[PDB]
Amino acid sequence: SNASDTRKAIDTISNLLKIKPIYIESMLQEMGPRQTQMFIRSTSNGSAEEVRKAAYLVFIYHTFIKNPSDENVELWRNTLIRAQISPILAAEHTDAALFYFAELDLDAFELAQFRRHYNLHFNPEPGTLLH
Repeated sequence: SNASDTRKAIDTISNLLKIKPIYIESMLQEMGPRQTQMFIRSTSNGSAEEVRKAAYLVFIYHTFIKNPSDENVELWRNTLIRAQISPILAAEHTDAALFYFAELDLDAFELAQFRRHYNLHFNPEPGTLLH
C-alpha cells in the first residue's frame, strides 16, 4: 500500500498545515527508505494526533535542518499557529527528528540547543499569552 499511503500522508499533512505538497515531499526525500516507510505508515494510519506530531517534523526540517534563520523560523512558527498547533517545541519532537533524519547525521547537541533557544526567543514567558 506504499503508493496509496504516501499520497495520503502527503495530502493529510499538507492539508493540516495549508501548505503546498512540495514542502512535504522535500522532507521525505531526505529521509532514508525505511524511515520514510515508517513515517508514511504512521501518518496515513494514525489519528489526527499522529498527524499533528508530523507537523513538528515539518517544522524541524524546514528550520533547523534547512534554514534556521530568525526570519524563516518565524515563518514556520506562524504556520503552526495558523493550524491551531502549539508553537512550543518539545523534546519528543527533536528525538523523533533524530531517528527519521538519521542518515543526515544530525548534531544532537546543536538540535537540543536549537529547541532551547527557539522556545526562549519566540514563545513568550507568560504562558497564557498564546501568540
